[PDB]
Amino acid sequence: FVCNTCPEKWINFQRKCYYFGKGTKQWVHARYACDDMEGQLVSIHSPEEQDFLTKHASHTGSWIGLRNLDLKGEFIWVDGSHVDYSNWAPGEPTSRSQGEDCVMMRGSGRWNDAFCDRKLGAWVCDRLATCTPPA
Repeated sequence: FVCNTCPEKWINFQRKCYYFGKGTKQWVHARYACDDMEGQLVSIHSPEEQDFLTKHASHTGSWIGLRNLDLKGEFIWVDGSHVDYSNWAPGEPTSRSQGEDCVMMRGSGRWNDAFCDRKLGAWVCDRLATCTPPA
């Protein structure tokens, strides 16, 4: 059993599928775009997953599945997972909004807090990879 099979217009990495979305859309507005295309906004859990994303990343920044609910201070991924791997930029995560503050990836791959209503050029979708029959 291996997971290399990817859907149309999606790139494989380990056991995940990544869609490098393009188009002027705000955070929650790109979050729902992932859903319709049978996935979710990218959950970054390893330095390897990050460097792959840094490789295919956009020059003008990309949206990622990280959102704040300060009422805790901390951040949560869209898949319900907490923050393991952290690629914060200098000063980050200092909420550039109090509470609800979404996270975006730069060209450098470095995360920074951004206003929930920022109209960004790109976003990164992700789903698990479709499995392989036995050898």
